[PDB]
Amino acid sequence: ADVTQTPRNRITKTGKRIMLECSQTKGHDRMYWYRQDPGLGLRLIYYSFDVKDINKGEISDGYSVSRQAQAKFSLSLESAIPNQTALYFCATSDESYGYTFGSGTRLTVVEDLNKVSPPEVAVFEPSEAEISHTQKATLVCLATGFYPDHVELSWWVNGKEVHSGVCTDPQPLKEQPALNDSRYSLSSRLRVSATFWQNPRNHFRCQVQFYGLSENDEWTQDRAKPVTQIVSAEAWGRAD
Amino acid sequence: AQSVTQLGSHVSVSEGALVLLRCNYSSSVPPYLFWYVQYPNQGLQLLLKYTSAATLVKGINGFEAEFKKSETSFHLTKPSAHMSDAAEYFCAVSEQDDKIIFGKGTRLHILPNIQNPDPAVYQLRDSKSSDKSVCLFTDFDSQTNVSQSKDSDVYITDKCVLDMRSMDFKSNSAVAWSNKSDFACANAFNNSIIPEDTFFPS
Repeated sequence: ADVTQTPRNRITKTGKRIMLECSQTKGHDRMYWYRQDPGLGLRLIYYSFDVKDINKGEISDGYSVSRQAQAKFSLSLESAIPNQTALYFCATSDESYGYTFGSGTRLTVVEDLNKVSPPEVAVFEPSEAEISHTQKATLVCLATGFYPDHVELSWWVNGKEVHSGVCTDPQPLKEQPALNDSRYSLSSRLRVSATFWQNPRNHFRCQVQFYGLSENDEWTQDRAKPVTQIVSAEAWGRAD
Repeated sequence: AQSVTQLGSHVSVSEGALVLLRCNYSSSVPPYLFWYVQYPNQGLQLLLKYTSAATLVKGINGFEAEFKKSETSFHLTKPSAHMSDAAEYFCAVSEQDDKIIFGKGTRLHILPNIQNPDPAVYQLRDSKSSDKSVCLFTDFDSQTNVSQSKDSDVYITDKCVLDMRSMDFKSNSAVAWSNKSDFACANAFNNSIIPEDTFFPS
Protein backbone atom coordinates (compact mmCIF):
# COMPACT_ATOMS: atom_id res chain seq x y z
CA ALA A 1 0.00 0.00 0.00
CA ASP A 2 1.07 3.33 0.79
CA VAL A 3 2.39 1.69 4.00
CA THR A 4 2.67 4.45 6.63
CA GLN A 5 4.13 4.28 10.15
CA THR A 6 3.76 6.52 13.12
CA PRO A 7 5.62 8.00 14.83
CA ARG A 8 8.60 8.83 12.60
CA ASN A 9 11.08 9.75 15.50
CA ARG A 10 10.56 9.31 19.27
CA ILE A 11 12.65 9.53 22.37
CA THR A 12 11.32 7.89 25.57
CA LYS A 13 12.28 7.12 29.15
CA THR A 14 12.75 3.50 30.26
CA GLY A 15 9.69 1.84 31.81
CA LYS A 16 7.04 3.36 29.51
CA ARG A 17 4.67 1.46 27.22
CA ILE A 18 5.43 2.64 23.67
CA MET A 19 3.10 2.12 20.68
CA LEU A 20 4.16 2.06 16.97
CA GLU A 21 1.39 1.91 14.31
CA CYS A 22 1.60 0.52 10.68
CA SER A 23 -1.25 1.29 8.33
CA GLN A 24 -1.80 0.22 4.66
CA THR A 25 -4.35 1.02 1.94
CA LYS A 26 -3.99 -2.06 -0.29
CA GLY A 27 -5.45 -4.65 2.19
CA HIS A 28 -2.70 -7.30 1.90
CA ASP A 29 -3.28 -10.20 4.32
CA ARG A 30 0.36 -10.26 5.48
CA MET A 31 1.94 -7.59 7.70
CA TYR A 32 5.22 -7.65 9.60
CA TRP A 33 7.33 -5.67 12.13
CA TYR A 34 11.11 -5.77 11.92
CA ARG A 35 13.90 -3.96 13.72
CA GLN A 36 17.14 -2.93 12.29
CA ASP A 37 20.38 -2.70 14.24
CA PRO A 38 23.93 -2.10 12.98
CA GLY A 39 25.67 -5.44 12.11
CA LEU A 40 22.50 -7.51 12.52
CA GLY A 41 20.34 -6.60 9.53
CA LEU A 42 16.59 -6.58 9.78
CA ARG A 43 15.26 -9.04 12.36
CA LEU A 44 11.65 -10.08 12.47
CA ILE A 45 9.73 -9.28 15.72
CA TYR A 46 6.16 -10.45 14.87
CA TYR A 47 3.95 -11.01 11.89
CA SER A 48 0.34 -11.54 10.99
CA PHE A 49 -1.38 -13.30 7.99
CA ASP A 50 -4.84 -12.08 8.52
CA VAL A 51 -6.84 -10.59 11.32
CA LYS A 52 -6.99 -14.05 13.11
CA ASP A 53 -3.29 -14.81 13.12
CA ILE A 54 -0.23 -13.59 15.01
CA ASN A 55 3.15 -15.40 15.07
CA LYS A 56 6.44 -14.71 16.76
CA GLY A 57 9.58 -13.88 14.84
CA GLU A 58 13.14 -14.34 16.03
CA ILE A 59 13.17 -11.40 18.53
CA SER A 60 9.67 -11.29 19.99
CA ASP A 61 10.73 -10.92 23.70
CA GLY A 62 9.79 -7.53 25.21
CA TYR A 63 7.15 -6.84 22.49
CA SER A 64 3.48 -7.43 21.85
CA VAL A 65 1.35 -6.83 18.74
CA SER A 66 -2.25 -6.44 17.76
CA ARG A 67 -3.88 -6.82 14.36
CA GLN A 68 -7.03 -4.73 14.84
CA ALA A 69 -8.04 -4.49 11.19
CA GLN A 70 -7.04 -5.69 7.70
CA ALA A 71 -5.35 -2.30 7.37
CA LYS A 72 -3.53 -1.96 10.73
CA PHE A 73 -0.78 -3.79 12.68
CA SER A 74 0.35 -2.28 16.02
CA LEU A 75 3.65 -2.97 17.80
CA SER A 76 4.09 -2.23 21.54
CA LEU A 77 7.17 -2.10 23.70
CA GLU A 78 5.53 -3.21 26.93
CA SER A 79 8.13 -1.68 29.19
CA ALA A 80 10.78 0.14 27.24
CA ILE A 81 14.48 -0.65 27.89
CA PRO A 82 17.56 0.91 26.32
CA ASN A 83 18.49 -2.08 24.19
CA GLN A 84 15.15 -1.57 22.34
CA THR A 85 16.64 1.57 20.79
CA ALA A 86 16.59 0.80 17.05
CA LEU A 87 15.20 1.69 13.69
CA TYR A 88 11.82 -0.16 13.35
CA PHE A 89 10.27 -1.06 9.90
CA CYS A 90 6.84 -2.44 9.18
CA ALA A 91 6.13 -4.21 5.86
CA THR A 92 3.20 -5.78 3.95
CA SER A 93 3.40 -8.57 1.34
CA ASP A 94 1.18 -9.93 -1.42
CA GLU A 95 1.08 -13.69 -2.06
CA SER A 96 4.38 -13.70 -4.05
CA TYR A 97 6.87 -11.94 -1.70
CA GLY A 98 6.21 -8.48 -3.14
CA TYR A 99 7.17 -6.51 -0.03
CA THR A 100 6.37 -2.89 0.70
CA PHE A 101 8.22 -1.36 3.59
CA GLY A 102 7.19 1.64 5.59
CA SER A 103 9.72 4.53 5.82
CA GLY A 104 10.84 3.72 9.38
CA THR A 105 10.49 4.66 13.01
CA ARG A 106 13.70 5.74 14.80
CA LEU A 107 13.16 5.07 18.51
CA THR A 108 15.63 5.97 21.34
CA VAL A 109 15.07 4.62 24.87
CA VAL A 110 17.00 6.51 27.52
CA GLU A 111 17.36 5.68 31.18
CA ASP A 112 17.36 9.25 32.51
CA LEU A 113 15.77 12.23 30.68
CA ASN A 114 17.91 14.55 32.84
CA LYS A 115 20.86 13.71 30.63
CA VAL A 116 19.23 14.96 27.39
CA SER A 117 21.23 17.91 25.97
CA PRO A 118 21.17 19.79 22.66
CA PRO A 119 24.38 20.25 20.70
CA GLU A 120 26.62 23.25 20.66
CA VAL A 121 27.52 23.91 17.05
CA ALA A 122 30.56 25.82 15.64
CA VAL A 123 31.93 26.48 12.15
CA PHE A 124 35.69 26.53 11.61
CA GLU A 125 36.88 28.62 8.68
CA PRO A 126 39.21 27.50 5.91
CA SER A 127 42.95 27.70 6.45
CA GLU A 128 44.94 30.32 4.45
CA ALA A 129 47.58 27.63 4.03
CA GLU A 130 45.01 25.33 2.34
CA ILE A 131 43.79 28.13 0.09
CA SER A 132 47.30 29.01 -1.00
CA HIS A 133 48.42 25.38 -1.46
CA THR A 134 45.32 23.96 -3.26
CA GLN A 135 43.04 26.84 -4.33
CA LYS A 136 40.26 25.00 -2.42
CA ALA A 137 38.76 25.84 1.00
CA THR A 138 37.39 23.40 3.58
CA LEU A 139 34.90 24.49 6.28
CA VAL A 140 34.48 22.17 9.30
CA CYS A 141 31.32 21.99 11.40
CA LEU A 142 31.51 20.58 14.87
CA ALA A 143 28.51 19.58 16.97
CA THR A 144 29.34 18.72 20.56
CA GLY A 145 27.87 17.99 23.96
CA PHE A 146 24.64 16.32 22.70
CA TYR A 147 22.60 13.42 24.10
CA PRO A 148 21.09 11.11 22.98
CA ASP A 149 22.66 10.27 19.64
CA HIS A 150 19.72 11.23 17.43
CA VAL A 151 20.70 14.22 15.10
CA GLU A 152 20.70 15.26 11.41
CA LEU A 153 23.25 17.66 10.01
CA SER A 154 22.97 19.63 6.83
CA TRP A 155 24.73 22.44 5.07
CA TRP A 156 23.09 25.61 3.59
CA VAL A 157 24.82 27.98 1.17
CA ASN A 158 22.95 31.24 0.47
CA GLY A 159 19.81 29.63 1.93
CA LYS A 160 19.71 26.41 -0.17
CA GLU A 161 20.61 22.92 1.13
CA VAL A 162 23.84 21.66 -0.52
CA HIS A 163 24.94 18.03 -0.94
CA SER A 164 28.03 18.44 -3.21
CA GLY A 165 31.39 18.74 -1.46
CA VAL A 166 30.02 17.42 1.86
CA CYS A 167 31.19 14.58 4.04
CA THR A 168 29.58 14.05 7.53
CA ASP A 169 30.91 11.41 9.95
CA PRO A 170 28.56 8.34 9.70
CA GLN A 171 28.35 8.03 13.52
CA PRO A 172 29.08 10.43 16.35
CA LEU A 173 31.81 9.75 18.78
CA LYS A 174 31.54 9.52 22.62
CA GLU A 175 33.07 12.51 24.48
CA GLN A 176 33.52 10.22 27.53
CA PRO A 177 33.74 6.70 26.19
CA ALA A 178 33.95 5.15 29.67
CA LEU A 179 30.41 6.37 30.51
CA ASN A 180 27.13 4.67 29.56
CA ASP A 181 25.43 8.04 29.16
CA SER A 182 28.33 9.90 27.49
CA ARG A 183 27.50 12.91 25.42
CA TYR A 184 28.38 12.83 21.74
CA SER A 185 29.96 14.71 19.05
CA LEU A 186 29.90 14.89 15.33
CA SER A 187 31.85 16.60 12.55
CA SER A 188 31.25 17.48 8.91
CA ARG A 189 33.23 19.11 6.11
CA LEU A 190 32.05 21.29 3.19
CA ARG A 191 34.71 22.07 0.58
CA VAL A 192 34.34 24.82 -2.06
CA SER A 193 36.72 26.53 -4.49
CA ALA A 194 38.83 29.20 -2.82
CA THR A 195 37.14 31.57 -5.30
CA PHE A 196 33.72 30.85 -3.80
CA TRP A 197 34.98 31.12 -0.18
CA GLN A 198 36.70 34.45 -0.97
CA ASN A 199 33.45 36.12 -2.02
CA PRO A 200 32.06 38.07 1.02
CA ARG A 201 28.50 37.77 -0.44
CA ASN A 202 28.40 34.01 0.20
CA HIS A 203 26.80 32.68 3.42
CA PHE A 204 27.63 29.26 4.84
CA ARG A 205 25.45 27.59 7.57
CA CYS A 206 25.80 24.23 9.27
CA GLN A 207 22.37 23.20 10.63
CA VAL A 208 21.87 20.45 13.23
CA GLN A 209 18.36 19.04 13.83
CA PHE A 210 18.35 17.63 17.41
CA TYR A 211 15.67 15.28 18.72
CA GLY A 212 14.93 15.51 22.40
CA LEU A 213 12.20 16.38 24.81
CA SER A 214 8.73 17.45 23.86
CA GLU A 215 6.54 20.20 25.44
CA ASN A 216 4.73 17.50 27.39
CA ASP A 217 7.85 16.34 29.34
CA GLU A 218 8.52 17.65 32.84
CA TRP A 219 11.79 19.61 33.36
CA THR A 220 13.18 20.40 36.79
CA GLN A 221 16.67 21.78 36.04
CA ASP A 222 17.78 25.42 35.69
CA ARG A 223 19.44 24.84 32.34
CA ALA A 224 17.41 25.16 29.18
CA LYS A 225 14.80 22.46 28.64
CA PRO A 226 16.48 20.21 25.98
CA VAL A 227 13.54 20.04 23.56
CA THR A 228 13.71 18.95 19.90
CA GLN A 229 15.24 21.93 18.08
CA ILE A 230 17.54 23.17 15.41
CA VAL A 231 21.02 24.52 16.34
CA SER A 232 23.08 26.20 13.57
CA ALA A 233 26.43 27.97 13.16
CA GLU A 234 27.53 30.23 10.28
CA ALA A 235 30.42 31.92 8.51
CA TRP A 236 30.57 34.56 5.76
CA GLY A 237 32.99 34.40 2.86
CA ARG A 238 36.09 36.48 3.30
CA ALA A 239 38.42 38.21 0.84
CA ASP A 240 40.95 39.12 3.59
CA ALA B 1 14.92 -21.43 3.03
CA GLN B 2 16.35 -21.72 6.54
CA SER B 3 19.33 -19.07 6.20
CA VAL B 4 21.21 -16.40 4.25
CA THR B 5 24.89 -15.41 4.77
CA GLN B 6 26.71 -12.25 3.82
CA LEU B 7 30.27 -11.96 5.10
CA GLY B 8 32.13 -8.76 5.87
CA SER B 9 30.08 -6.05 7.57
CA HIS B 10 32.27 -3.52 5.72
CA VAL B 11 33.92 -4.03 2.37
CA SER B 12 35.96 -1.94 -0.02
CA VAL B 13 36.21 -1.58 -3.79
CA SER B 14 38.38 0.71 -5.92
CA GLU B 15 36.48 3.46 -7.82
CA GLY B 16 36.03 2.14 -11.39
CA ALA B 17 36.54 -1.55 -10.42
CA LEU B 18 34.11 -4.54 -10.57
CA VAL B 19 31.64 -4.53 -7.68
CA LEU B 20 31.04 -7.96 -6.15
CA LEU B 21 29.03 -8.47 -2.98
CA ARG B 22 28.75 -12.10 -1.90
CA CYS B 23 25.63 -13.85 -0.72
CA ASN B 24 25.06 -17.58 -0.01
CA TYR B 25 21.99 -19.38 1.30
CA SER B 26 21.06 -22.70 2.85
CA SER B 27 17.82 -24.19 1.51
CA SER B 28 17.41 -27.46 -0.19
CA VAL B 29 14.55 -26.27 -2.47
CA PRO B 30 15.67 -23.27 -4.47
CA PRO B 31 14.31 -20.17 -2.77
CA TYR B 32 13.38 -16.73 -3.89
CA LEU B 33 16.26 -14.36 -3.28
CA PHE B 34 16.38 -10.53 -3.02
CA TRP B 35 18.98 -7.77 -2.88
CA TYR B 36 18.02 -4.55 -1.15
CA VAL B 37 19.98 -1.29 -0.84
CA GLN B 38 19.77 1.38 1.94
CA TYR B 39 21.25 4.90 1.74
CA PRO B 40 22.05 6.81 4.85
CA ASN B 41 19.65 7.28 6.39
CA GLN B 42 16.73 6.20 4.42
CA GLY B 43 14.56 3.25 3.75
CA LEU B 44 15.05 0.05 1.83
CA GLN B 45 14.90 -0.14 -1.91
CA LEU B 46 14.69 -3.41 -3.94
CA LEU B 47 17.54 -3.76 -6.51
CA LEU B 48 16.63 -7.09 -7.95
CA LYS B 49 15.24 -10.52 -7.16
CA TYR B 50 15.31 -14.14 -8.29
CA THR B 51 11.79 -15.54 -8.58
CA SER B 52 12.42 -18.81 -10.42
CA ALA B 53 12.43 -17.27 -13.93
CA ALA B 54 15.74 -15.94 -15.44
CA THR B 55 18.81 -17.15 -13.48
CA LEU B 56 20.66 -13.97 -14.57
CA VAL B 57 18.59 -11.16 -13.11
CA LYS B 58 19.24 -7.62 -13.98
CA GLY B 59 18.47 -4.78 -11.73
CA ILE B 60 18.43 -1.08 -11.92
CA ASN B 61 21.78 0.72 -12.58
CA GLY B 62 23.95 -1.95 -14.08
CA PHE B 63 23.35 -4.28 -11.15
CA GLU B 64 22.93 -7.94 -11.83
CA ALA B 65 23.10 -11.23 -9.94
CA GLU B 66 23.30 -14.81 -11.08
CA PHE B 67 21.43 -17.51 -9.11
CA LYS B 68 23.71 -20.55 -8.88
CA LYS B 69 22.10 -23.49 -7.05
CA SER B 70 25.09 -25.71 -7.48
CA GLU B 71 27.06 -23.42 -5.15
CA THR B 72 24.07 -21.95 -3.32
CA SER B 73 25.00 -18.39 -4.28
CA PHE B 74 23.39 -15.17 -5.52
CA HIS B 75 26.26 -12.68 -5.76
CA LEU B 76 25.45 -9.04 -6.61
CA THR B 77 27.70 -7.41 -9.26
CA LYS B 78 28.00 -4.08 -11.07
CA PRO B 79 30.69 -3.54 -13.74
CA SER B 80 32.21 -0.33 -12.31
CA ALA B 81 32.08 1.13 -8.79
CA HIS B 82 30.92 4.78 -8.64
CA MET B 83 31.11 6.95 -5.50
CA SER B 84 27.24 7.01 -5.41
CA ASP B 85 27.27 3.22 -4.89
CA ALA B 86 28.32 3.87 -1.20
CA ALA B 87 25.46 2.29 0.85
CA GLU B 88 24.42 -0.77 2.78
CA TYR B 89 23.31 -3.83 0.85
CA PHE B 90 21.21 -6.70 2.15
CA CYS B 91 20.68 -10.15 0.68
CA ALA B 92 17.43 -11.82 1.66
CA VAL B 93 15.64 -15.14 1.16
CA SER B 94 12.09 -16.57 1.30
CA GLU B 95 11.38 -18.71 4.40
CA GLN B 96 8.58 -20.99 5.68
CA ASP B 97 6.39 -20.07 2.69
CA ASP B 98 5.42 -16.81 4.54
CA LYS B 99 8.21 -14.25 4.98
CA ILE B 100 11.50 -12.77 3.93
CA ILE B 101 14.55 -13.27 6.22
CA PHE B 102 17.44 -10.79 5.89
CA GLY B 103 21.22 -11.23 5.82
CA LYS B 104 23.24 -9.10 8.20
CA GLY B 105 24.16 -6.59 5.56
CA THR B 106 27.38 -5.21 4.07
CA ARG B 107 28.41 -1.60 3.74
CA LEU B 108 30.25 -0.82 0.54
CA HIS B 109 33.06 1.76 0.79
CA ILE B 110 34.31 3.12 -2.56
CA LEU B 111 37.98 4.14 -2.55
CA PRO B 112 38.45 7.21 -4.76
CA ASN B 113 41.02 7.14 -7.50
CA ILE B 114 43.29 9.93 -6.15
CA GLN B 115 45.74 10.61 -9.01
CA ASN B 116 47.59 13.62 -7.47
CA PRO B 117 47.59 13.18 -3.71
CA ASP B 118 48.63 16.26 -1.72
CA PRO B 119 48.56 15.15 1.96
CA ALA B 120 48.46 18.04 4.39
CA VAL B 121 47.51 18.95 8.07
CA TYR B 122 45.75 22.29 8.34
CA GLN B 123 44.59 24.35 11.35
CA LEU B 124 41.12 25.91 11.14
CA ARG B 125 39.83 28.63 13.52
CA ASP B 126 36.38 29.08 14.90
CA SER B 127 34.53 31.80 13.01
CA LYS B 128 33.60 33.30 16.33
CA SER B 129 36.08 35.01 18.59
CA SER B 130 37.20 32.25 20.84
CA ASP B 131 40.35 30.89 19.50
CA LYS B 132 39.16 27.41 19.49
CA SER B 133 40.48 25.51 16.49
CA VAL B 134 40.45 22.06 14.89
CA CYS B 135 42.99 20.17 12.76
CA LEU B 136 42.17 18.86 9.33
CA PHE B 137 44.22 16.04 7.76
CA THR B 138 43.32 15.98 4.10
CA ASP B 139 44.15 15.03 0.50
CA PHE B 140 45.90 11.71 1.20
CA ASP B 141 45.28 8.66 -1.03
CA SER B 142 43.98 5.20 -0.43
CA GLN B 143 47.09 3.87 1.24
CA THR B 144 46.54 6.02 4.24
CA ASN B 145 44.31 5.28 7.09
CA VAL B 146 43.69 7.21 10.28
CA SER B 147 44.06 5.74 13.71
CA GLN B 148 42.11 6.27 16.82
CA SER B 149 43.47 8.66 19.42
CA LYS B 150 45.53 7.18 22.28
CA ASP B 151 44.77 10.05 24.56
CA SER B 152 41.30 10.34 26.05
CA ASP B 153 41.23 14.16 25.72
CA VAL B 154 42.02 14.18 21.97
CA TYR B 155 39.19 13.40 19.52
CA ILE B 156 39.88 11.97 16.03
CA THR B 157 37.23 11.16 13.46
CA ASP B 158 37.24 8.35 10.91
CA LYS B 159 38.32 9.28 7.40
CA CYS B 160 35.48 10.64 5.24
CA VAL B 161 35.38 11.06 1.39
CA LEU B 162 33.77 14.11 -0.09
CA ASP B 163 32.95 14.50 -3.81
CA MET B 164 32.99 18.17 -4.97
CA ARG B 165 30.85 18.06 -8.05
CA SER B 166 31.69 21.64 -9.10
CA MET B 167 35.28 20.45 -9.93
CA ASP B 168 34.68 16.66 -10.33
CA PHE B 169 37.14 16.24 -7.44
CA LYS B 170 37.13 13.81 -4.55
CA SER B 171 39.17 13.91 -1.41
CA ASN B 172 39.70 12.16 1.94
CA SER B 173 39.88 13.94 5.27
CA ALA B 174 39.78 13.43 9.07
CA VAL B 175 39.25 15.96 11.82
CA ALA B 176 41.04 16.15 15.23
CA TRP B 177 40.33 18.47 18.19
CA SER B 178 40.99 18.78 21.90
CA ASN B 179 40.46 21.19 24.78
CA LYS B 180 44.05 20.65 26.05
CA SER B 181 46.24 23.77 25.83
CA ASP B 182 49.35 21.76 24.91
CA PHE B 183 47.49 20.37 21.80
CA ALA B 184 49.06 21.31 18.45
CA CYS B 185 48.03 20.20 14.94
CA ALA B 186 51.63 19.18 14.38
CA ASN B 187 51.07 16.37 16.89
CA ALA B 188 47.35 15.65 16.34
CA PHE B 189 47.84 12.66 14.04
CA ASN B 190 50.99 11.16 15.69
CA ASN B 191 49.26 7.83 16.22
CA SER B 192 48.46 7.47 12.51
CA ILE B 193 50.86 6.33 9.81
CA ILE B 194 50.90 9.43 7.60
CA PRO B 195 52.59 9.98 4.28
CA GLU B 196 56.32 10.98 4.53
CA ASP B 197 55.58 14.10 2.35
CA THR B 198 52.63 15.38 4.37
CA PHE B 199 52.62 19.16 4.24
CA PHE B 200 52.74 20.90 7.64
CA PRO B 201 52.42 24.67 7.07
CA SER B 202 53.30 27.54 9.19
